[PDB]
Amino acid sequence: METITYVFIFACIIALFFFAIFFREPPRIT
Amino acid sequence: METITYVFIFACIIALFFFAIFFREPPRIT
Amino acid sequence: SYPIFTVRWVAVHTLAVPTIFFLGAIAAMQFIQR
Amino acid sequence: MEPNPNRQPVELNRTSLYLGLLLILVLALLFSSYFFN
Amino acid sequence: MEVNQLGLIATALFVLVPSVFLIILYVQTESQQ
Amino acid sequence: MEVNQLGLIATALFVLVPSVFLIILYVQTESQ
Amino acid sequence: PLGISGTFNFMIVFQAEHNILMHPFHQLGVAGVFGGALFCAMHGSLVTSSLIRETTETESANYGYKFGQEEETYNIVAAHGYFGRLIFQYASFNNSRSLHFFLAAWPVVGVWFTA
Amino acid sequence: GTTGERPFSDIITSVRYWVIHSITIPALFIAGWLFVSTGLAYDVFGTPRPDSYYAQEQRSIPLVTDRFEAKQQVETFLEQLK
Amino acid sequence: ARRTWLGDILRPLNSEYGKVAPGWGTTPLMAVFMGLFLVFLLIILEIYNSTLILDGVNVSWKALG
Amino acid sequence: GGRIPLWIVATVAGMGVIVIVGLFFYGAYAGLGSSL
Amino acid sequence: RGWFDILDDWLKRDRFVFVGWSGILLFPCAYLALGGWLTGTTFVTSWYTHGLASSYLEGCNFLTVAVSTPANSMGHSLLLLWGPEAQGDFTRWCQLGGLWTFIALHGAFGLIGFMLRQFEIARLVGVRPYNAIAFSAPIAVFVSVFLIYPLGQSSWFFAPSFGVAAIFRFLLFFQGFHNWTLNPFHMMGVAGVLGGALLCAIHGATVENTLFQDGEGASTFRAFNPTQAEETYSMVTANRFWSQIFGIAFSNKRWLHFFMLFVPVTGLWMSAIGVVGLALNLRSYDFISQEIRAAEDPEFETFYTKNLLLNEGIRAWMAPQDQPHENFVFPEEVLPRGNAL
Amino acid sequence: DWRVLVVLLPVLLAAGWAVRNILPYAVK
Amino acid sequence: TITPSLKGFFIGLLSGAVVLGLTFAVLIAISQIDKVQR
Amino acid sequence: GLPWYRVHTVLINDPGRLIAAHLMHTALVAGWAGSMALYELATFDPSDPVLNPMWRQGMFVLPFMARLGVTGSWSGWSITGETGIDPGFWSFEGVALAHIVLSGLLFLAACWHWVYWDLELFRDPRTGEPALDLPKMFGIHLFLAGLLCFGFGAFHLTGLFGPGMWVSDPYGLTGSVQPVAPEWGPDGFNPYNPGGVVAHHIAAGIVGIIAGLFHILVRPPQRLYKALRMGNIETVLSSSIAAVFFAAFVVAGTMWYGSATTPIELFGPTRYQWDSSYFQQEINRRVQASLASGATLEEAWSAIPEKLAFYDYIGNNPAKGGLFRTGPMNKGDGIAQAWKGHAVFRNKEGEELFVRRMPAFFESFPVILTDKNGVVKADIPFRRAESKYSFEQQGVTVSFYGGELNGQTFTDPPTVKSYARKAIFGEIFEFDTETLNSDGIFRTSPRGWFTFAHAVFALLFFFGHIWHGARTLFRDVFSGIDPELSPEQVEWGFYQKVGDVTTRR
Ligand code: CLA
Ligand code: CLA
Ligand code: CLA
Ligand code: CLA
Ligand code: CLA
Ligand code: CLA
Ligand SMILES: CC1=C(/C=C/C(C)=C/C=C/C(C)=C/C=C/C=C(C)/C=C/C=C(C)/C=C/C2=C(C)CCCC2(C)C)C(C)(C)CCC1
Ligand SMILES: CC1=C(/C=C/C(C)=C/C=C/C(C)=C/C=C/C=C(C)/C=C/C=C(C)/C=C/C2=C(C)CCCC2(C)C)C(C)(C)CCC1
Ligand SMILES: CCCCCCCCCCCCCCCCCC(=O)O
Ligand SMILES: [Fe+2]
Repeated sequence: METITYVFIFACIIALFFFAIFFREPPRIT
Repeated sequence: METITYVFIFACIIALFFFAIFFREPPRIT
Repeated sequence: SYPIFTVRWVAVHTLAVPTIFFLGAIAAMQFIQR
Repeated sequence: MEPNPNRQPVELNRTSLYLGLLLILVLALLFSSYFFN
Repeated sequence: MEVNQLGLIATALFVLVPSVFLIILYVQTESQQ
Repeated sequence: MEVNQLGLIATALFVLVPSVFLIILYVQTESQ
Repeated sequence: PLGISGTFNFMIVFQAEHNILMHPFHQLGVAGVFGGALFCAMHGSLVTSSLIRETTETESANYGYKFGQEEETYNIVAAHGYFGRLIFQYASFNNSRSLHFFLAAWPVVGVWFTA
Repeated sequence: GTTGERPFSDIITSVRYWVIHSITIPALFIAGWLFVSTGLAYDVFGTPRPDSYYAQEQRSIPLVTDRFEAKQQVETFLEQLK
Repeated sequence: ARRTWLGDILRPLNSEYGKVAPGWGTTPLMAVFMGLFLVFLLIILEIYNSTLILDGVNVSWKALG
Repeated sequence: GGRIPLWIVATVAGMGVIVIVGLFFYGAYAGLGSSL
Repeated sequence: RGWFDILDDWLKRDRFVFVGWSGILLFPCAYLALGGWLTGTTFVTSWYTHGLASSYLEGCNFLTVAVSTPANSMGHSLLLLWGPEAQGDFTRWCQLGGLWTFIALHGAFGLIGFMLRQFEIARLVGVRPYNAIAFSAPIAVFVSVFLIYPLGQSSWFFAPSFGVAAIFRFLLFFQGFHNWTLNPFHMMGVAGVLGGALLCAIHGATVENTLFQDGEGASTFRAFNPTQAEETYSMVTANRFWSQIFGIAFSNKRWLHFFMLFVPVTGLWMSAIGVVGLALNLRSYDFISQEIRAAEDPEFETFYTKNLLLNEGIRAWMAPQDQPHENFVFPEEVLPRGNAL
Repeated sequence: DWRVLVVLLPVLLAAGWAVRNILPYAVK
Repeated sequence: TITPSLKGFFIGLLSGAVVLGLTFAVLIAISQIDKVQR
Repeated sequence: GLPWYRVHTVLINDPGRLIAAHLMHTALVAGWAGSMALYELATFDPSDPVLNPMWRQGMFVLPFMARLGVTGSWSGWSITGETGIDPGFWSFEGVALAHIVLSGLLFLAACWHWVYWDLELFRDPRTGEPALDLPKMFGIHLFLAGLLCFGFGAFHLTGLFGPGMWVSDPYGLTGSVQPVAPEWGPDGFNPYNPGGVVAHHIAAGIVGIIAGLFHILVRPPQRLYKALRMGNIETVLSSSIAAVFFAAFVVAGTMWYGSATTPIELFGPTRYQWDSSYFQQEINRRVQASLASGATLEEAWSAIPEKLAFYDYIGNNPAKGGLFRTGPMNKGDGIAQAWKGHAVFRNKEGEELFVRRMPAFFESFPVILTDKNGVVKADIPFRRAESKYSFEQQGVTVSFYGGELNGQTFTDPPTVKSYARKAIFGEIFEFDTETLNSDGIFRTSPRGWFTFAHAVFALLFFFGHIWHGARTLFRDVFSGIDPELSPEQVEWGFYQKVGDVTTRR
């Protein structure tokens, strides 16, 4: 259970990276 | 631990009753 | 005029005919002795 | 490319909130004995 | 008593995950006006 | 490994509760 | 007993000592409760089947009714037109008062008997 | 309000209705009576008569215990009563 | 709408929306095949059920040799 | 067409059911099924 | 006009009993299921399958007659009249339990026919199909109890027999063998059935006691007109009453009547799931924590342990006669019994 | 066997009786 | 190799076909005589 | 706004985002498969396929990989117990990894189809509106299905280009992955004949290719298009759910009754093998054969393989479980270590007595010993005071032949009773209850859990079918009935034909 938990948390972080980069709020000039 | 869980859920239900009665969405005519 | 024989007539008799027959058979059964 | 026209807002009113919470809490109250076993 | 120790996390997620779903939907309904 | 069994629920709640708080705030920000 | 398994204990002992299942007043209770659930679903489904179109596919039909509106929200003649053909005409209510009195009376009287 | 069949209340208060059914109803009743009083019901359905559940010195049930020989078992049991 | 090379190649396969054959078309032939398949499923069911018993068809584990 | 009054049809039919049903309760105490 | 369309015309004529295309499936199957039950309960024994009398001819009354299940030795045979068991002999077919499969299978196709009729009439009249949808619950109960349940077990023998007392025995079997009262899916069924009856009673009473005075008579039924557009009772006063009596009330008539559909239909669906589990003996029979404690601590006693003793009594005392094919012989000394009784 | 006609006779006779009494209107 | 039960299967199959064919023969007949007037 | 139960209806007229959602679902499912397999690999003990096979260990996807030919681990073991195997890439581990990689690739394609939803392919060239030609899509996909079905049968299952499938002898003793030749005769419809599975896939695949070709080229008849609302994708959902619950009932039944595709070394025995004493008869058959060729009792029973004896034990009967008794069978009765031997009971007059076995229905069962003729000769009494048949009074002993206790005899009543309590369960095994802290209460096997899940899902998908079929045929009144529906259409006799306003009188 503890191995699963550590890998789960790590996998969520990688997913977060994906969204943070490709689905960021785009910076707009104005 | 199981006793705590049973009484916790029960207590949440009683609290929900409070909100549902006193903080309901008010029925409004026509 | 009114028709005599209808789908309704059939549905009614499909049930009524055997009902009376069964009722007679079950009446006779009350006199069976062992 | 135009934005997607099929997007719709979703709603849950307060009464539905109360009904859904009650359902979940009562379900939990019912099944928890069986989960602990 | 010798209960299944996983019954606690099972119960906690069974309550938490659906409840949070409904709260999320309710609060974003209110802030629409 | 003989770990603490309450470790699992502590970790799960540690992640879930704060994360849900933020998600609730973000979603209702988007819908106004 | 004031408890879930205590209730079942009471039911089982009652059956051993009184053969409640073979007692007509309990059989009437079952008819009151099974029939009550039946007619609950029937009435809910017939009114639901005949709601008048007041909304779009993207919103709950419940928003077609507004609390305290004067007009009925379903078409009882259409409900009767469906239910009378499902069985036959005279087995279906067209009088909403008689209908709702029947809904009240069937389970109440069945539960009186089982009590 | 009506689909064109004749009203029931009109039919069952009619003279002709009861001319026919004062015959047909008792006739059907008597037919069903005789179906039983003659013993025919027993033979058609295979239902034991009060003297035919057990053999005289027998308190064993003639229970069918094979699927494909079941027909023959029943027949074997019946011959144990002749 | 966005055109793509793969889309241009697949295009004809999604070009006849709503096109029908007139009247009943092949409906009578479909009915035949449906009926055959019903009998065939009946057979298969009744073999499994041991209501249909066929020579050399031992409906048992003991058919694994 | 409407010759026989329906209240008479109902009384005679009604009595006819009381008879058959009565016979069936009688038979609970006589013969097969009576425990005797 | 093609022949198919002319048959459609005829099937869909407005008559005293609507027929429809669904009628071709419904009417023969329903009448055969019903006729099989009346035939069997009047004339047919259960001697060779069960060691029981079960017909009026044999001396049974309305409470004890049944069409009983086939013998356990038939397994799950379709028991067709022309099949290998009865071999076309009607008499033996009756004695082997064929009327049971006959009723169950015709009954199943009759239930399909009836739900198709609900669809068909709803489409012709122009209403929504919610009465058909609601009827899915009775269907789920029928198939799960009369078909799926015996199919997971050894044979049709253990399905319910079609009779009043025979069903009573089925209830008691489920208590003693499956501890069915402890099953959360049955519990949800109980709540939906008892909840439905409550909704039925409380809604009818509410309407009848919030009526508008729409006529001068002391009999208030006369002051309703099926074509009036006005509501015949006051939702507003009803809502106030219940809000002040109970704390909450309905305010939306549509939700109210959908809820009335929802509660009993859902409850029945839930009970069906539990019975699917019992097909496999996948019971909610025990609580492991309770058993571990009770085995170790002879002073520990709960209503749960008390009820298992009762189940144990049920099983040992009813099994030899209820399962005659097993040839159970329990000498007096092995029967569980409390003191004196 | 003989019991089958004993049973079936009131049926056929009742059927015949209704045939006679109704034939004129069935024609229409 | 045409066993008793295969023979019974065919008996059941023909019986059913007779029942459905007879039923539909009769419904077609009635529908053709007693049409709706439009 | 949309109620919560309708949020996914925004895809109904959006083929690209529908594809994206379907891709995401496919990614999730493939991801589960890889995840489940890795968890099972991390927990599976491969060291004893005799008394600790996969189905005792709560393995669920392991048997499906083994069924189609995946039998070894990169770690060097195989499920048949052979060691030193080299499976190549298609080990359990490689299958799991492939599914995880597949999941990741599907996830990326889901993102692309979600963003680039407005593809011209999805637009009707006449009208400019999103449109899917469902009749032709069906022919395309059916043709593909037929091709894959055929290839699976013709290459994988035959071993022409593939591994074959799991086959065994009738007593589940010697299973292995073997190529299987098609059975084209009537025994191919026998659920227990593996060659029928091969012929099915070849023949049905050809039929699917042909039907597919038909459905690509021939348009639906007008009458059927309109009747089934073939312009409405929800009619496909309705019929597809119907096909799926049909399929789910079939696999539930064949899992429960057994067939060539649900072999007992991968899923455990069936309950019917206990009901019919299937394994006991074969055991007795072999012992009688050893004896009539001059073997000792000890020799005849010692020749019984432990794997066969373990099947003849009610703890492996899948109908002995409970809904909330979780985990592997090992958690209940323990990890089987050894057959103790065949117990033979005799009374003080040397007569052999037989323990009456527990039927699956009974959570508890009394201990009754009979003679060869079914006559009760000993029991464990409940009330002692009028006891006639006690082990103490009848002088019951127990002797063991074969197994760990071979040639031992026990005579002290408490010990003899203790083995008779265990003999109601069939053959007697030594269990390790400490390793898993086993609680002593029977659990069901993967055969039971699979059947339960699939029978329940099938029943629920029947409601889905009714719901979406209703929605398809009554689309026009989903939101309510016509406000201008007049009493003439629903009152009786106005129209000769119900709902047809052209048949007014
Ligand atoms: C809607 C009508 C309906 C339906 C659905 C059923 C359904 C059923 N009945 Mg019931 N039945 C009905 C009407 C119906 N019945 C009527 C009206 C009667 C009174 C006669 C009965 C009397 C009856 C009995 C007495 C029994 C059943 C039984 C059964 C079951 C098996 C049926 C079977 O195997 O069919 C098989 C047949 C078909 C499926 C027909 C398919 C048609 C084929 C494809 C066409 C054949 C082509 C032809 C032969 C070629 C012609 C060539 C020529 C030149 C030679 C099933 C539950 C049995 C039962 O309940 O078991 C317990 C049973 O014993 N039925
Ligand atoms: C508070 C007491 C209570 C309540 C309210 C219930 C309620 C219920 N029980 Mg439980 N039960 C209880 C106590 C109770 N039970 C106890 C103490 C026990 C002992 C353990 C049981 C044992 C028990 C068993 C063994 C079963 C239930 C079942 C059910 C469900 C029945 C659903 C239904 O209507 O079936 C009625 C049947 C149908 C709806 C089927 C279709 C019927 C068709 C439409 C009939 C058409 C008839 C025809 C047209 C006319 C016939 C005419 C003829 C009569 C003359 C329901 C959830 C059943 C269940 O869970 O099923 C899933 C079940 O099998 N109960
Ligand atoms: C030489 C040619 C050949 C051969 C040898 C086979 C061999 C086989 N076929 Mg294939 N088949 C072929 C050609 C062939 N097929 C062709 C050309 C087609 C047309 C594309 C098919 C279509 C086909 C189908 C559709 C099925 C088979 C199945 C089978 C297997 C039958 C044994 C079994 O387990 O049945 C078990 C299955 C049944 C007995 C059918 C059960 C029918 C149920 C009872 C219908 C009612 C369900 C209902 C919704 C239940 C709800 C209520 C319930 C709870 C009571 C066997 C592998 C069956 C299978 O895959 O089994 C796993 C199956 O379902 N075949
Ligand atoms: C790309 C190829 C591919 C391959 C070679 C495999 C191979 C495997 N998978 Mg993976 N899988 C894949 C893609 C693949 N998968 C994808 C895309 C997904 C996401 C959906 C998954 C999800 C998945 C799961 C969830 C699981 C597997 C499992 C497995 C194993 C068992 C397969 C099995 O029993 O299938 C059985 C397949 C069937 C019984 C399919 C029946 C199809 C029906 C009958 C068709 C309906 C009829 C048709 C439409 C029309 C018929 C017309 C006819 C006339 C021809 C095997 C190692 C299992 C495993 O062990 O995981 C570790 C498992 O549990 N896979
Ligand atoms: C088809 C589905 C399927 C099947 C048959 C199995 C089968 C199995 N699994 Mg697997 N598993 C699956 C899916 C499945 N799994 C999935 C999706 C996951 C990811 C979560 C897992 C994860 C998993 C793990 C991690 C483990 C297993 C294990 C096992 C074994 C023990 C199962 C057990 O104790 O169940 C217990 C089942 C229950 C207690 C029933 C649950 C009943 C639900 C909660 C009822 C809910 C009702 C609902 C709330 C009512 C509301 C309705 C209405 C009012 C609105 C068994 C062989 C175990 C094992 O032995 O592995 C080696 C193990 O440790 N499984
Ligand atoms: C391939 C299967 C399939 C597909 C593609 C759909 C698709 C759809 N359904 Mg149907 N449905 C299905 C099966 C399917 N359904 C089955 C089996 C049932 C019976 C249970 C239903 C019953 C049903 C109803 C009653 C309704 C729909 C509706 C809808 C639409 C809206 C769904 C939505 O937004 O849900 C949103 C759902 C959620 C946000 C949360 C659902 C949470 C559930 C309760 C528990 C979670 C399950 C969990 C993830 C595990 C799932 C895996 C499981 C398969 C093992 C959509 C077109 C709705 C509709 O018609 O709108 C017009 C509607 O009212 N469906
Ligand atoms: C099975 C079978 C079949 C069929 C059959 C049939 C179809 C039958 C029917 C039958 C029927 C159809 C019957 C009927 C009966 C009836 C009855 C028997 C009734 C009774 C009643 C009563 C007793 C009542 C009473 C009362 C009361 C109690 C109260 C109120 C009033 C009154 C009067 C109502 C066939 C041939 C195909 C073949 C196979 C088998
Ligand atoms: C991105 C990418 C990648 C990766 C990927 C990954 C990493 C994946 C993963 C995935 C996974 C890892 C997934 C999984 C999934 C899972 C799931 C999907 C689950 C489900 C579950 C469920 C649904 C459950 C349910 C239930 C419960 C809970 C209770 C009991 C009952 C039931 C069973 C119902 C790669 C590298 C390839 C490449 C590139 C890209
Ligand atoms: C779908 C509609 C099905 C209709 C079924 C009607 C069935 C009537 C059949 C009665 C015939 C029984 C003949 C028995 C002869 C059996 C001979 C044999 O088993 O080899
Ligand atoms: Fe109402």
